[PDB]
Amino acid sequence: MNDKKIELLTTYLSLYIDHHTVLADMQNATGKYVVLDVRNAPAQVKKDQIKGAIAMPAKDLATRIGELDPAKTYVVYDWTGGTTLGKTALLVLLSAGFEAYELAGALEGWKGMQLPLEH
Amino acid sequence: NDKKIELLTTYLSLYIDHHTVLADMQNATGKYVVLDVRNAPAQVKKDQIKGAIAMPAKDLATRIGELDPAKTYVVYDWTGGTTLGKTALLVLLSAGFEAYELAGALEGWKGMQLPLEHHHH
Amino acid sequence: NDKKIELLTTYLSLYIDHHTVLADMQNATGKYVVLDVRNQIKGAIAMPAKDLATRIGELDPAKTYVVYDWTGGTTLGKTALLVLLSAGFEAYELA
Ligand SMILES: [Br-]
Repeated sequence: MNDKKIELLTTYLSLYIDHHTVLADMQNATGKYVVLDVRNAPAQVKKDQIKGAIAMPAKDLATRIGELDPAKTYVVYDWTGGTTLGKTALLVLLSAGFEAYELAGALEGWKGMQLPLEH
Repeated sequence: NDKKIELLTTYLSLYIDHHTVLADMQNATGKYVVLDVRNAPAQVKKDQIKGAIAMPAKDLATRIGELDPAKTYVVYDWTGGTTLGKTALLVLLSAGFEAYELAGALEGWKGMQLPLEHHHH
Repeated sequence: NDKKIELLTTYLSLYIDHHTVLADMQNATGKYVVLDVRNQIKGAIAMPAKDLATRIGELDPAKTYVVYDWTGGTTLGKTALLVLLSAGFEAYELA
C-alpha cells in the first residue's frame, strides 16, 4: 500500500539533516559539521547567512572542491526548501564521494525559527 | 523521458490541491481531516486552517492512535519549504493511513485568504 | 548513496538554469518560451496550470517551454511540467 510513495519519501528525506542537530554542533563546538551557503546570488543580495557558514556558490563548487576536506561532513543550504541550489550542490558532493546533507528548512526555516545569523 | 514523468507522478501523488480540500469543507462531504503539524509554540497564535487538528509533528507518531482510519488526512507546516509535511506523511502512510500534504501549506492557504478557524466576528 | 544520487539526478533534470533562459530572451534566438502557470516576468505567456491541459494545443512544438512558479513552490510548476512532458513537449521548470 503506497509503496512507491513511501520509497520516494524515504529516499527524499534521507537527503536532509535536521536543523536542531546543526544548531547543537555550533553551541557545543563539537566540530561535527561544516555549513556551506551554496546560493549563487551576490553578497549584496544574500545580505545575511547562517552563523559560521562558508560561502560556497553552487556554480563554483566543482572548481573549489579541492578546498573541502574529505574527512568532514558538509551541510548545504539555499534560500528555501523549494530552491534547487541545495540539491545541486548536494549532488555534486555526493557524486564526488563527500559526505553531505541538505539543511531541512533551508535559510527560510532557520530565519523563521529565529536562529543565529551573521552579515 | 519516462524517468521524469515517473518521478513527477509519484511526487505529485503526495500532495492534495487546496481546491479539493476547500470544496470538501464547504460541501460537508467530510472526506478529509486537516492536521496542523507545526511546532507547539507556533500553534499558540491560533491561526490554523478551519477545522484543523493541532498535532505537532514530533507528537504525531504518538497520537496517531486517536485518528479515524476511514478518514483521509491532510498535513501542513507553516510553509511548503520544510520537510515536516513529508515526515508526517511518511508516518501516516507507513501506518496504513491514506494521507496527503497540503499544496502551498499554511502560507499559501492564508495567501489565498482561505478559511481559518478563528476569524473576525 | 546510489538512491540519493539517482533521485537528485532525475529531480534536477526537471529544471533549467535561469541564466540559459535569460540569455536566450536576449540572444534573439527565441527558442525558450516562459509560461506563468499561476492559478511577473515580462514576455512570459500567462497560462494557468489548470487550463494548460486544454490550451497546450496553442503551443509551438519547436519551442522549449519553461514553467515559472511565482510562489516559488514545488508543485505548481510540476503539475504543468507533467502535462507538457506527457504531451511530448520539451519543457523545464525555471530554477
Ligand atoms: Br541564488
